[PDB]
Amino acid sequence: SDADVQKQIKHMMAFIEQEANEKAEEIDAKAEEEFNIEKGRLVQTQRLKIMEYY
Amino acid sequence: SQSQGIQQLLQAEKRAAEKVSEARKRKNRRLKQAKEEAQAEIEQYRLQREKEFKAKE
Amino acid sequence: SLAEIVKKDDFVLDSEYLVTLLVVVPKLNHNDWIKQYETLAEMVVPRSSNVLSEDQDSYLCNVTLFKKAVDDFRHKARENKFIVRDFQYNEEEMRADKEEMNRLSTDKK
Repeated sequence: SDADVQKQIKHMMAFIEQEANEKAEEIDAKAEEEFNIEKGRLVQTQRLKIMEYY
Repeated sequence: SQSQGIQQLLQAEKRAAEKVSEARKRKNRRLKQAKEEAQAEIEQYRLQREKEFKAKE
Repeated sequence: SLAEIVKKDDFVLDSEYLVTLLVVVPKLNHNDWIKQYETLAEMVVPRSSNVLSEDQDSYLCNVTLFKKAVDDFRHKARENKFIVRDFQYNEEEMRADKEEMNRLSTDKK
């Protein structure tokens, strides 16, 4: 029994590391979204104020 | 001893936490980058509007 | 009350993908449970069982495992007549029982 249980879990535990890597890739997708959102909000708000001044 | 199996659980969780933490660090760095790149682009727009305003003057 | 026996070193907690379950078994059936419990779900490590204590009828053990295992494990535990008692190191509750034990036994006197 015990040796087969050790081999089985040593295979299966890799899916936990894979799903954590996918969670990290989702946090990086949120990084790309929030970059574009923050840059858009800042640039458009100030571009309009600069335009109105001139 | 149970440390055989317990350290395999903790190893997968520590690896998982490292990947998630590294992505969270990148997320914070990207938010700072958005401020820096926005600050550059609004000044470039102001400089273009200034050159146009000086030409109209 | 679990306040008689529980200590932090027997538990794996405070984790995104890890859980501790707690299960009671009769003292004769414990000799089968020691192997059978690892069959109740996938995503269970070998030697995941830490015993907290025995008594005149039974044993209680912590089982350490990944989060995907737990609902299959608990349902198959109930199917095999093993009894769930998931006291996941409730430090506030063990301290409250100790405080009321010392207080009530003093205050009655």
